[PDB]
Amino acid sequence: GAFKRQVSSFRETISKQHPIYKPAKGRYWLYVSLACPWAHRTLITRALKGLTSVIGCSVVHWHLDEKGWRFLDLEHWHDVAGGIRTAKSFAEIKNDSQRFMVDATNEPHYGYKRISDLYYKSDPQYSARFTVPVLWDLETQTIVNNESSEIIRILNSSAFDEFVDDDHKKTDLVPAQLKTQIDDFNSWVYDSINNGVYKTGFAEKAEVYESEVNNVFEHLDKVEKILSDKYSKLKAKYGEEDRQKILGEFFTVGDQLTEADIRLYTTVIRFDPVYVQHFKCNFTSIRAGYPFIHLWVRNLYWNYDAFRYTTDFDHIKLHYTRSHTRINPLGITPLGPKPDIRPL
Amino acid sequence: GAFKRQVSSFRETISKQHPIYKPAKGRYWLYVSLACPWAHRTLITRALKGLTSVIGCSVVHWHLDEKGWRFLDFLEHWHDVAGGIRSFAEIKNDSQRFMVDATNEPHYGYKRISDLYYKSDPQYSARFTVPVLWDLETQTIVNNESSEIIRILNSSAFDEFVDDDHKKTDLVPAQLKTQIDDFNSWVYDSINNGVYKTGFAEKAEVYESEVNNVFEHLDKVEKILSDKYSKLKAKYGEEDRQKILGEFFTVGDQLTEADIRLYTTVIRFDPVYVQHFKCNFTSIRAGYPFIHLWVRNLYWNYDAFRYTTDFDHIKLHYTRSHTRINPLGITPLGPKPDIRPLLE
Repeated sequence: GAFKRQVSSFRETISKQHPIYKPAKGRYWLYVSLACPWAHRTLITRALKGLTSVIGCSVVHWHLDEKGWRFLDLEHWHDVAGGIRTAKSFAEIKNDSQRFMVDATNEPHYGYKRISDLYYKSDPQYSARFTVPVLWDLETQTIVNNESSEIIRILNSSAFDEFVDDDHKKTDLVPAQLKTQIDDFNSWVYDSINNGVYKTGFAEKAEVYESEVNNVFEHLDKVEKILSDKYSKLKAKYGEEDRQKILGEFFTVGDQLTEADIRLYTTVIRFDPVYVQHFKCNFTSIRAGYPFIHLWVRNLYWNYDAFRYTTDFDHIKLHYTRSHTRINPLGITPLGPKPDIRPL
Repeated sequence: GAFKRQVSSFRETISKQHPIYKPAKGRYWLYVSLACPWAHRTLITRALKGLTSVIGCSVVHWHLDEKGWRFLDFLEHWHDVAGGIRSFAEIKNDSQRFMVDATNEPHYGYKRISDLYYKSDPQYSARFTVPVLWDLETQTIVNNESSEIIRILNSSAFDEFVDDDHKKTDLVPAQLKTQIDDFNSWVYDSINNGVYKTGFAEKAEVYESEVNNVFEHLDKVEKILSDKYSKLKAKYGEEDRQKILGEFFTVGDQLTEADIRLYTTVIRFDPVYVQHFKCNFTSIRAGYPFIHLWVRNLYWNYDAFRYTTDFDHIKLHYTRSHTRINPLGITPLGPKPDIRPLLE
């Protein structure tokens, strides 16, 4: 009765040496959902690496029906969130809602209504799931890569350095000095937290649900310990009153913002708004039960534009509650918790 | 898509002057579910008024199927505060653990509470609800309205059969009667039944109206208790926690029926109503400090409350019986713990 995530099929890279996919401005596109934590990784990374004008973005609807992610039928393409803005209750919003630049964008290059149209163009024999994110090549009309862990490495690589400014080129979310630390952390966070919440919420037998939920909270406890130890050291170094200096080095790995933080964030920012109620990951919440994770996630959300302005809590809450009929059969979106993220 | 609770049909009383239903030991029986907050009112009141050996009790299974509450196929059990009732994945909906999932119906061997209803009135055609206050002599339902059963138990009706300490206990003192009734009225509509109008709503517009109403009224209760705590802190000093708590109640300065009626909802709120009925702006433990102190004082410090509160029956009943809310019948393991200790 367990959930098994399928392996992603499109696994190519972009580099000056690549025979097909070489770096250029105006060539590649990023198709995402704002509700998906995997695709969220790519949006955050695109922003932190200064690539919003280099790689355009479009956004599928938050409602996921049986035919897969769908679209509605320049300032937006090159925006951190593809131009989506949260509207100024959920009950009046139906699953077929058509608020252009609120629920979704269009697909601007071909007018496709379905993300499956891109998959079939790339591989007419494709037979797997039509997932987001998709890194798309406009020249060959193919999917370069649809594995979020690899897309973020492509984005952080030197590939696009000619087309970005001096400050962003220098940002390195996977420094060699921390690479074993990042890769370790990522491995167990993936299995027990990023994917752990899905193995918990999609379980169809309680035995699997219980095993997986225990494993989620056991690993949140590990993260919380790492952060608690780091906070102790920073408080000794700077004094607890100098909160600003403390937060400037308050990260999961090392003393700087890395990929490990990005990958954790996309799960943690969804945890209280969705995963507690909807995936039954409910021993406690981040805000009530995990002070150091809670501080860490609020620092990233409130103080980093790449996190705040790619985080759409309406897409998050509506996607899960409205799409997963075997969890929420009537599609009624809970109004709580309030607020979606507490202030810092 | 709104939930309209039926009016209870059996509304008679027991008294010395009554032509039919006079008080006696060994004559009346109380049939309950430990999951039901309405029936829970009657168990608490039965204990507080010292009536456990006067009025026997039997307990239906926590699983509620389409044919209604059911029994499984002893002196100490019948006269116990909870009828003798002593991970969830291993417990199936057809679980048959005698004295754990349910008791038997010991007078007639009925397998269904509907059997008692049809015995009393062969033309009955509403829902077969708990609690039931049953007369063994006429084989009828005296009263199936929890708000009236607790008045019967509190009345002078059974005073000849209890000790003097219990006889003097009065859960509806005259000086507080009107305030008890007025508090009870809005707590009923907005909290006791408010959580059910919220969780059983099948249209989002009704869900949202009712959930906002629940939290608006919990705010009202919290204000009452905060003001009362402030007065007690002045009367006694914050250090005298035992003297403060000895007067820390919803109406006046003593335990009343108003506390009992609020408690059966509040004790279920974090274990069930937050996740399952989507009453989730916040939780009691995180969001309502004065309600949280009040309910922990009742649970831990009054045996009539603690030893009638069965969190397995509570969690299993709701999550395993409400298929249109929880289609796969998977009981969340959290929140942990069911009720927090009263840490000073």
